[PDB]
Amino acid sequence: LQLTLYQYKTCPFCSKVRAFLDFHALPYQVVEVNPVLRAEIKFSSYRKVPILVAQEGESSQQLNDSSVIISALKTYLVSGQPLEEIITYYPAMKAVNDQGKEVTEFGNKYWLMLNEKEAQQVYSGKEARTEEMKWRQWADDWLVHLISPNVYRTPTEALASFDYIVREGKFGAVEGAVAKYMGAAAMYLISKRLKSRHRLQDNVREDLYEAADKWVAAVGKDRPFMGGQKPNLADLAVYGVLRVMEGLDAFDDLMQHTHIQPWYLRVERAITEA
Amino acid sequence: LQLTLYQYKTCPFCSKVRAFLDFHALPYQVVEVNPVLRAEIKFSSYRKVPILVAQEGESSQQLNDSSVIISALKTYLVSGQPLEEIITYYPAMKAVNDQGKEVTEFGNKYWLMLNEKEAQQVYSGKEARTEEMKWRQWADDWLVHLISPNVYRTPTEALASFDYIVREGKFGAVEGAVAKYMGAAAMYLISKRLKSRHRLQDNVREDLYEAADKWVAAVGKDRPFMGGQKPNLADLAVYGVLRVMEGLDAFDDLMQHTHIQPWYLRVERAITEA
Ligand code: HEM
Ligand code: HEM
Ligand SMILES: N[C@@H](CCC(=O)N[C@@H](CS)C(=O)NCC(=O)O)C(=O)O
Ligand SMILES: N[C@@H](CCC(=O)N[C@@H](CS)C(=O)NCC(=O)O)C(=O)O
Ligand SMILES: [Cl-]
Ligand SMILES: [Cl-]
Repeated sequence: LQLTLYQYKTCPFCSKVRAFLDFHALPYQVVEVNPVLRAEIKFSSYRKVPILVAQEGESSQQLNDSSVIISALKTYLVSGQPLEEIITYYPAMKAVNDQGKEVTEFGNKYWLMLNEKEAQQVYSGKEARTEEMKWRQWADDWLVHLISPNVYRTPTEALASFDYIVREGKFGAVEGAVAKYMGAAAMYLISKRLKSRHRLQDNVREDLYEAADKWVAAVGKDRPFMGGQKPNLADLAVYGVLRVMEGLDAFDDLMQHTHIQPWYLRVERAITEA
Repeated sequence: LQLTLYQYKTCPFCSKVRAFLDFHALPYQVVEVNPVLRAEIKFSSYRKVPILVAQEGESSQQLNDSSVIISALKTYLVSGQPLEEIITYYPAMKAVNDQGKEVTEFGNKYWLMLNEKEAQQVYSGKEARTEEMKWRQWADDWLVHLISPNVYRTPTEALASFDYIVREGKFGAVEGAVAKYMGAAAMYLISKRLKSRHRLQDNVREDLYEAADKWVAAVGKDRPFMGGQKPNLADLAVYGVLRVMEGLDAFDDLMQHTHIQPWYLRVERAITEA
């Protein structure tokens, strides 16, 4: 079972997949995608990264949405059911936007295709299962929208972030130097629109802190992670989403004003412990 | 198990719920919602119809999306699992539109929460299960978008349709006479935009006929319905969606130019046979 992950390292959707693979000690290779030319992805009719192709010797299936990848792989790890059949339970649902745009959403994306035995094996608590589902969705429908406006809220942070983008990702020597400044400028302005369009407070940091408190509160003081003893897909989701900011001002702020660090480090070490 | 269905009779989403309840001979009461004032719905924080509240003596849960209602009730009929727990597996997923609008989608909406035994009892064929899921989604992400532009493509049909709307539904004597003309006018013009926005051919009828052929072809000549022996959620979905046009020109056209009538009548009589 060989796994190749096409990604943008500092992109939350990819950080999520990595968090999951890292925690389930699954071996995988990563091919960094050039965000400008995206050549390493020209082979996939699915135009968004991350994309992960799994290979079983001769067989090979392409898993697309980041949450779908995680769900497919996860149910795979517990049910053993052939992966070529599992991605079938996460159908790509095309539909024309109310604005006339073709959009694809993946059905059942946050639901592990498990049977009674299997479920009990990973949740042991019917409500615990619908819970990660709810927070998994929360992670990328709310938490991620707090990143850009936060890591690009100031021209300095903007440059810091895009610098961290060019260094980390795959940019030619030239498309990098340029991209840092054009990029930070673009993103600084664009994040302004995102700040607005997503109904964020004027003080973007406060939406981040609140989100964090909401999460720690949800985790509660009766358990290490939402997954209880060990982290479940929800812990990995929030963590995966938040990590992308490691090294940036927003992250230190987040850590210094929210009581979320203990949970965060707990997941980080739960992961490093392969 | 008392069921109350709040609806707009001629509305496809409601026609779908009725097709399902009708087929599973489930007793239910319907309270027609006044599309203008919507007073009979003022009690629900969920602002779309259909809505169906189920009551078990003292207990009572509100099922919201039309497909969610069908999926909840259906898994309920086969698993016997308490309905208050089942609606839990169809979480309401809020998210801010790319246009900045708060939108709610229901997770797992096309998936019956069944275990191995149960599934074999209703599908007997792993692929047969993912199949209705695919067509269920097809029914309301494509088929329904063919209705308005078809039953409102002409000022005459427009009036015919809205006449059938005021008569059928709940409109005061006055808000009815007015609504027929204001309504038909509005819908005639609005359907034009829908025709465009949804990428329909200029000859709106052709999109309908093609959709129908696609469906009959899908069903094939080796089985009465997609559900095979009896209809499954997919047959009820397409049927439920198409019925809304019964009595209108588009429906007769649909019936006279597509080879879909035999399947249609099969579902209709399958239903009348309580
Ligand atoms: C190369 C490094 C990249 C990074 C670090 C990055 C980072 C992010 C982040 C943090 C978000 C969430 C912020 C928000 O939605 O307000 C986001 C969203 C998004 N990104 Fe990227 N991105 C990258 C490249 C790209 C590229 C090249 C494209 C276009 C081809 C792209 C398209 C999008 C889209 C469409 C969304 C919104 C997805 C959704 O609605 O959930 N991103 N990206
Ligand atoms: C009273 C009788 C009504 C009937 C017969 C009716 C019929 C329909 C039909 C046939 C469609 C699908 C056509 C298309 O999407 O192009 C539709 C969609 C829709 N209707 Fe109604 N409708 C009614 C009332 C209303 C009212 C009062 C509202 C607003 C409060 C409403 C809001 C919508 C919306 C938002 C959609 C699109 C849903 C989606 O994206 O799947 N409808 N309606
Ligand atoms: N919901 C998707 C997100 C896909 C996405 O937005 N990916 C971006 C990179 S951050 C992309 O490749 N952009 C292509 C596009 O949106 O056209 C997932 O979880 O994988
Ligand atoms: N996808 C929903 C459709 C809900 C819907 O569009 N309902 C319309 C009537 S056709 C409504 O009540 N409109 C409220 C709104 O969209 O604001 C379902 O299957 O129940
Ligand atoms: Cl592209
Ligand atoms: Cl309203």
